[PDB]
Amino acid sequence: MNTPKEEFQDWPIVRIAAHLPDLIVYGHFSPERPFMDYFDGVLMFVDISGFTAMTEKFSSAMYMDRGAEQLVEILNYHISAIVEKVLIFGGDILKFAGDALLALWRVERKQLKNIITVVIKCSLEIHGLFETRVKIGLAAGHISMLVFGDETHSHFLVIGQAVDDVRLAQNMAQMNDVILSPNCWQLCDRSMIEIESVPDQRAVKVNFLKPPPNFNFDEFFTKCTTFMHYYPSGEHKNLLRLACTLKPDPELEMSLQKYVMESILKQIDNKQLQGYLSELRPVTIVFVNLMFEDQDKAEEIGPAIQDAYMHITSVLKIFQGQINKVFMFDKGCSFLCVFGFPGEKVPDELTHALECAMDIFDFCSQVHKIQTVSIGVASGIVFCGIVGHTVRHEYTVIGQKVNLAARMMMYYPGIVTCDSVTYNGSNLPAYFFKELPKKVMKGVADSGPLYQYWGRTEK
Repeated sequence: MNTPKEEFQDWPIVRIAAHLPDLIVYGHFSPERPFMDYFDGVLMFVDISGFTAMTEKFSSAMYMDRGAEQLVEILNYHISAIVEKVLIFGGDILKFAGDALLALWRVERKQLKNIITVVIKCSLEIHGLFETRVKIGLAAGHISMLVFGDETHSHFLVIGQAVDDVRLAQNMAQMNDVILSPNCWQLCDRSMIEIESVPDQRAVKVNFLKPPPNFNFDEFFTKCTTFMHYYPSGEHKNLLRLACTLKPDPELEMSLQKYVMESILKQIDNKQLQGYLSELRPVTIVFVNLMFEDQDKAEEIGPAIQDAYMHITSVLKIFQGQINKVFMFDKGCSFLCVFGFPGEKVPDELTHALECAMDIFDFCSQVHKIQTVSIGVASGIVFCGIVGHTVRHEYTVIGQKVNLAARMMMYYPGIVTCDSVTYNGSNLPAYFFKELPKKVMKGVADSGPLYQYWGRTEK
């Protein structure tokens, strides 16, 4: 009696799970919104802006109309390597957002110390990939999770001091650096490492991982796997993710698909070509920032984000805008919204982005606990595609206009701002805008004139 090999692990549910972290895939939580949960862990933030900066290189005519294809190929080659390191070291890639990868090692509190060592080693091996670059911030401590959305769509955020800390840490780093948050440094095993102080900060820089003379990392890591719920093991020790082993389960797939864009699900269902979403396309970015007095307290900010989300989604529906990403910044929550800019009725479409931005601004400004709303609007060619590893990847939009809208919302807080392409293209009367002072914006290559969208009336 024969014993044929299994092969089939390519079900729709498995394909969907590539686009999500274990936090969600194995989360099994209520479908009430907002939903909040609380745990501890170690966070890694890998700035890959040095890679995403290649949108400019691949815009050249030299690439003969295959710039998007070449860009996705070379990005996925390098990012895949980073992903594999994270996954092999036991981490959960949470999101590809803000030209960074955010990863989590969720553990009980007593194990933070040893898991930090695992994460430092991982960080150093990541840098080791690109010798002949990236910046890494590490944090540890209390983490909160927020899931928000409606009956068809779901999003999540992780929130809290450790989340604030991990982006602050990475922001202090130079290329090739690993920076620890103050709490990470307080919680770590100091015998493992040599650090130096970072001027005007309580964060530290890892100079070396130099363990004690009898230390054996492989045996240490094996001990640490006791605390890693989903580390692939036994029969499945050859897999990068346990999620590769998911079987059909209609209830679970119904819940997981809500996190994934419909055009992605179309590809997953083999109803559109696998390369259709890798493209340089003209869009309008509407980047919405919501600031809160207490950005670490899920209990306060979670209802506000849910209420904002319900309104945002309703306004986007009217114009098939999409939410590409939601992620945290230092004082609040950012929504990266995307509109088609096909240019079949240029004044009409850019007018719509602007009107949607103002609607969102007006509504979110009256949501309890939202202290400041800021919206940046930029229009132009952007790279779109599914970026990451076969087993862990996400649809992403990258480019100078994404970065411009992001910076506008931070350097011109409390208002709706637009670039020159958007202003000019709208054909709206000029008195609906205000020409703004020029600001030198970190990371922005000469913005052109910027404008406030003042709106229809003098007021």
